[PDB]
Amino acid sequence: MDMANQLLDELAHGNFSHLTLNLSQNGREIAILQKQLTGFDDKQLETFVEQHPAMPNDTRFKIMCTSFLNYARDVDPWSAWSSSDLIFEFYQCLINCLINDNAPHIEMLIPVATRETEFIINLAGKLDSFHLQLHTRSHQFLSHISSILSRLFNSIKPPRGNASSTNIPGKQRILLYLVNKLNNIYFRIESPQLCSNIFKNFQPKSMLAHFNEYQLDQQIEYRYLLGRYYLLNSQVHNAFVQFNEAFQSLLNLPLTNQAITRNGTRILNYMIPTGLILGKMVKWGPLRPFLSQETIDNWSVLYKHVRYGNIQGVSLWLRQNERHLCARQLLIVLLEKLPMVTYRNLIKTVIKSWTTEWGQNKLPYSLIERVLQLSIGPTFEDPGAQEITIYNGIHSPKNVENVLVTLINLGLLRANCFPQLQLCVVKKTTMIQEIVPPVNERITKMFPAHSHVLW
Amino acid sequence: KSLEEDDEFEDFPIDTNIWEENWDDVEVDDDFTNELKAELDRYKRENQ
Amino acid sequence: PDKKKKYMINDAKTIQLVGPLISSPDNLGFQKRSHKARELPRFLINQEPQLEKRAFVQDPWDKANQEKMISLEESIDDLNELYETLKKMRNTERSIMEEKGLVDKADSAKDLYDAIVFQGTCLDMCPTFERSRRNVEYTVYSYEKNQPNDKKASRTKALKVFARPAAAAAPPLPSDVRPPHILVKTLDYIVDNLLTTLPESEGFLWDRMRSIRQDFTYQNYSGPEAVDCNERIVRIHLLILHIMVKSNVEFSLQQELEQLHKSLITLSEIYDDVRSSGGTCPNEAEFRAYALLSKIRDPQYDENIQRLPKHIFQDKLVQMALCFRRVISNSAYTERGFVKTENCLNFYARFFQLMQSPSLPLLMGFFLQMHLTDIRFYALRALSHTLNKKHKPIPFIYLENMLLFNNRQEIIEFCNYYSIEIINGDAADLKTLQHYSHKLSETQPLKKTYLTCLERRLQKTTYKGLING
Repeated sequence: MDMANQLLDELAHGNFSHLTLNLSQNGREIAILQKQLTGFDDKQLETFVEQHPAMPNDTRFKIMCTSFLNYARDVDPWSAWSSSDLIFEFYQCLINCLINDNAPHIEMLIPVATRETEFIINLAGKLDSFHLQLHTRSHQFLSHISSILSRLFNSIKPPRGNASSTNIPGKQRILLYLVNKLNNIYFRIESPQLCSNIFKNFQPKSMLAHFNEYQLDQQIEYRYLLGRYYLLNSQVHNAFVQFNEAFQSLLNLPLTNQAITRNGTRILNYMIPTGLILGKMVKWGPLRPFLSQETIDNWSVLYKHVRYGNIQGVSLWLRQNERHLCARQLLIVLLEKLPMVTYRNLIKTVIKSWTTEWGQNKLPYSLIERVLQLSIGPTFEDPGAQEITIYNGIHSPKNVENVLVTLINLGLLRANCFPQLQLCVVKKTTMIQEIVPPVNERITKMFPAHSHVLW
Repeated sequence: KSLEEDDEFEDFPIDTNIWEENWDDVEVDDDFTNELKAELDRYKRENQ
Repeated sequence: PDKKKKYMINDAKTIQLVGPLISSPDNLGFQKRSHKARELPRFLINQEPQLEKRAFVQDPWDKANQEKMISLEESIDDLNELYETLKKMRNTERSIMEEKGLVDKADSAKDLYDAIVFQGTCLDMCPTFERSRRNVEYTVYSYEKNQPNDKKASRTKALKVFARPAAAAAPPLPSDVRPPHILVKTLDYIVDNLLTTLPESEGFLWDRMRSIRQDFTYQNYSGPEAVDCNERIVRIHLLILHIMVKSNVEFSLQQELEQLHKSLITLSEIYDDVRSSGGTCPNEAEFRAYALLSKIRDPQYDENIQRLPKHIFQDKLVQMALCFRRVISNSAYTERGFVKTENCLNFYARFFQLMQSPSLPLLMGFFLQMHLTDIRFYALRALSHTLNKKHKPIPFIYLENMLLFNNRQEIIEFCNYYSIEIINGDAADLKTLQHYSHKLSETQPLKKTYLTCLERRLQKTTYKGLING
């Protein structure tokens, strides 16, 4: 039997059972096809498609069918590189068949395209790892895929304001799927800022009235990537609400698979430090299934240092954790934004025993310098610290006023300061929260985040 | 190994209060805090 | 065009290393077939700049023709005759070099499937043709003449101008572009001869250093010479920033800082490509640090630095720059299009402590001086929010030590610029500060300034020593 003629019959009628680049699914059929297609030249393969009786009269669809015959004829299963031109050519031809919303068989093709997208992404990473041997630039393959998926994303149009039916076309059903695949790629090629256009144009293209109408797994991953994108731009609160909702939604998933535990862990790796910057600390109970005891112990040490105002302990903790923190883009933001929460707690204790207990309204700078001496410890100027570091070069006990000024400007300390009297005055009261309000409320009121529920 | 340590979510076949209400009220005597209170005592005693 | 077709790597050891698509294709009926070599897909074309030195090669006719232009420059005493005859020769030269395949035809920019590896062959610091042109156009700097009263540009002193799109509608010829070792030679000449002519030569040097970097990009060259030239040019920019501000000579900090930034971007790209190839660049850490100071509030650069190797990240210079980015951060920094972020330090006091460290590299300090006014504004803005309504004005002595103003006149002019009322001639009534942004809407920024301690350090060294490290 002429299996090429059989294949084209299937493709012409939207039966794509065998239209796949995955030989672990397609192998025996492709092998038979390769044997039978051997001997026919490119123009002959093209003609087989052009003249096939039921073939949709669509240029891009025939290009795609022909591209697959070429692939089947010339594929070398022993060499992923040698076969790659056929594989990536066909994939591009396949996605091109989705650009027109009224393309032939587009609805049957949507599942094919997602299936093949997962295949080609994996193959692209494989080949990109050999870029030096292949004389290609870093991420050239996977970046080519991002461009293809980007053109597809741009072709998805929003619903007509007065649509005649509720039908969710395939391109809309995979809108968030595509957003996440594309943004994941941009993160993997180490260009996360390319997510900007994707994030910006996601909601305008969506036909669904509520973000919660998408699959919950796609929601969670979206919030995960959006939270990371925010955190890359140091927008801590904007990131927090996404990580926090991402974990909440995940807790609402049945833990059918281990990958869900590990995905929850991925969220917590960012939700914990993000919340800490905002003055929030987790209850480990609901987190036990997703974190090892050691990771809990580790974040609990940092919790202790921040909670009680030990700047030196925070810096030591960041120093010890530097490598993996850099890998998750967490070191700088924590280095920068943990201090003032730690300072707040430092002077919180000071004001508690000094004002609330001992009834002293005035804070002499000399006192706070002594407190900072204990909290900061060593500095770039001090002996034994010949070389400047991000851990000894930022915080100094000498800059009492500066610390207090920023605490007051962030709204974490309600106080007046007298530079020529070298003291700051708090309100004479027994209620500590009147002088040092709850951190999270203050920060979140100064930096209101966008609606945690996107829409 | 790479799929389990990478920050990218893993694929899986598709089918509550987690935050301390407040940590300013829940006060636990800490080592660093003990030395801080001691420094407040020493400062209070050395200064009128 | 019909350049020779390019084919995919069919090397055997490569194929074996990359591996197969499936484990046992024969089990599924596949037979090892001798597939004919197929051409390289468009998306796998590699236009990555050259990373390694290549032997200098010059076409024999090109060499003889440039020697002829030199001989005519020496023999034709008339100024306009030289330029007219050299213009004729250039017309002949273009079509000739086109036919040789050594310059893209000016007919149309062609697909990058067929790109020419362009090699510059100008062995002077300025092409002979340009010298004769700028002679006619009276755009020869005094620095480019053997004698001051000369009208002809000197072959030994003239420096190629940055090519502007207004001119050069057609691609530059090899004779227009200096090869890497001549670009090094040219920068060597600047460092040895022209640094001391600053500040007066700022427009000259700025333009000529732009041209050096441009010639490298004409040749798509990211080799060692391009790194070295961009590195030392960055340093010259940093030196210029201080010299121009100290002297009070009117200049465009904007244009200096733009090209400084663009040069750092170039360096970051080369450092990346070199890392991808397994090489290394010894000065990378220094210029990653400078890059961290070019956009001191842009989180993108904190992102990029956190993914570099440990030895780069932990380099004292990168550590110093990171400290500065941290003390400078401010949750109240205000500017159209800047998003404020949480819990920033606004450690202005620490900033001025670090600016005074003798461990601060001087050229880094020069870069950080760009932010003196901004940091000072937000220091006073923050401090004023802590003062009660009836608090006395803050004496100048206090703010001068706190913000390290150079003298009383500077803090007076500062308060005047931001309409901070001055009481008793020696005090600042901070409550009268009504601005919440360092950038005033309807007036130009306050002039850039400097720190006395960094000027004093500069006077203790040489410009040349600073540029060479």
